[PDB]
Amino acid sequence: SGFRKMAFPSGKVEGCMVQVTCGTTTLNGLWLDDVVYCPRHVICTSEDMLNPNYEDLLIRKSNHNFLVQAGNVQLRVIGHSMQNCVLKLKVDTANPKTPKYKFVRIQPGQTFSVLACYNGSPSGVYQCAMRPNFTIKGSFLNGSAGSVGFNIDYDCVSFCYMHHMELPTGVHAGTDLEGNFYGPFVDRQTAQAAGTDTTITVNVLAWLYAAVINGDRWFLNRFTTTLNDFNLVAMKYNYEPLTQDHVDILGPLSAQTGIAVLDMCASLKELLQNGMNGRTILGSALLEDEFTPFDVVRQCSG
Amino acid sequence: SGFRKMAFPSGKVEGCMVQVTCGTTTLNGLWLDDVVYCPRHVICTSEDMLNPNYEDLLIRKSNHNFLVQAGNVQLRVIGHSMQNCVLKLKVDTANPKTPKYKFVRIQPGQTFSVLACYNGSPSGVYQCAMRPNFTIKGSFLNGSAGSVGFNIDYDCVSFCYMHHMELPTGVHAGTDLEGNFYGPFVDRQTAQAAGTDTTITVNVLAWLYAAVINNLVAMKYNYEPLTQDHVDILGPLSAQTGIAVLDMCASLKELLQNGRTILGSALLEDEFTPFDVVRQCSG
Amino acid sequence: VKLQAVFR
Amino acid sequence: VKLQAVFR
Repeated sequence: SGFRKMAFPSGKVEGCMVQVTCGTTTLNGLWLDDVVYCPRHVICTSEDMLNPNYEDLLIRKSNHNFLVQAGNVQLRVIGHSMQNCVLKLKVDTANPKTPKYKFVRIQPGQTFSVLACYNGSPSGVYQCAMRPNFTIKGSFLNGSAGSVGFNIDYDCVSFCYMHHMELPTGVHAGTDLEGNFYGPFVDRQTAQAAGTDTTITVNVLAWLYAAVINGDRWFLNRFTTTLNDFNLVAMKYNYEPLTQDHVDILGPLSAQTGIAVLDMCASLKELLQNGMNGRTILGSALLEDEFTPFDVVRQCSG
Repeated sequence: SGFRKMAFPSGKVEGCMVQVTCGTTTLNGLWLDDVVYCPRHVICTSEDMLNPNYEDLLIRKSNHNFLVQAGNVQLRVIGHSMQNCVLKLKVDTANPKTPKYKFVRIQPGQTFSVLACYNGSPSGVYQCAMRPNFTIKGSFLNGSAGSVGFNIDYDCVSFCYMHHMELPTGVHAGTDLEGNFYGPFVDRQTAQAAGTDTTITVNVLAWLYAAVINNLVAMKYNYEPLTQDHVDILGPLSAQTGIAVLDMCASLKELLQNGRTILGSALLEDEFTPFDVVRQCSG
Repeated sequence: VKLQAVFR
Repeated sequence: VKLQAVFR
């Protein structure tokens, strides 16, 4: 019993975190096989990040310019390439703790676990959702960049995130591990602002089902309704429209509880109108949207 | 910038989780040097849960009735003993992935990271407070006992919790790694229930601060008593804001009247210790 | 009040 | 916007 914001164990990722130094610029890098992956603005000085050209900042640079410490050991850079906003340092030494891994591009709505690092040494782990506005409410300081986001299947680490920058609202922007930013952002200190953030509807609906499974039922009613009509009412609290795919993936949780998805939407509606009346759900006083159906099935069943 | 609930990197503890089986009863174990630590009710059976005599049940058993799977490697058990509610299984191989470590019994209020395991496999990590009534608000299913709570200070892994059982309420009790329980709980399926829960005063303060960076009417509102050693600990955090400890203690009252979000929450959050703020915020 | 080993 | 490398 219980429901808690729960990260993947971080061991496998911990064994791949190195620091990358270039000039007096330092951040974290991802050591998989004989390649380290890191954010490219490591090649930047403080003096040349208002408006940089990376394709030459790299031609201006040499293997020997790249320092990679893997705890005690230094790693010899025998090659470098750039692919979008990430650097790929080839190194003389395959990571002997390399786990099974894929690289994946996740959707707005999907969760991952973030191993936060400083100077290549891992600091802490926490669960994050990719917001609809393609940012994440993370907890990062100076030297957090190259910290990665991941999901583990059994023993397969899928890397979906690498960390670059902090928007001026306290939320975070990064790339996949092919270096393509999530959302319309770019790695330079020009004026950027996130598109206004929607709520992850399906996620809150999975989070209600999670609360039923742990006892809290008070927010339920005999009211059912029409997807289109619940949508018309969601579009009025900044909820993303809920698709017919979104209903399908709640299918399992709707089964285990006997509460039909449409019925839970009417439960969501009546919450948004009247609020929680100084009540709690799963220990929270507001509707939590950073929990995927999978997140919840993973905790609540076996 | 940003403030989130955050567990320690679980890597150094994952290296220590084995599986422990006695007859058909199975749960998680903590392999450190040449010793596996595990809840002692692994020596029980389904028929045998209501009123068990662990000292007779233990006497009936030999080394060879304790099966320890540490990955593939079956560890051969070469010795057994019971300290309060935990077994100790001496084994042939010392754990080569053993980190620096020591056992500690944490106080209510304090937080640790929980590595939820099943069949000796780390499944997930989250952040827990030891509540006043000596429970935790966990996520734990069948097979989860032997799961450990820990903190990492240096790369000394300080183990402070091993899990055993859930209560009717939806919350959890367990022991320090000397097998001594938190609160007045025992390892059997008699009707137990938790004390009524207070709220950790220093932790709701510590959190109030953390917002900015991004006395004792407490008996009335079920907030535990605040102390001198608490306002000496909170010190660093009142200095950083300029808002003195007592200064911040002020804001506390017009809050418990009519206190929409603060750091996302519309309730005072008490599951964050001031050290947990210092680490994340200016640390 | 459940002991959270697996019993078979 | 802040790039979260250390530039010191």
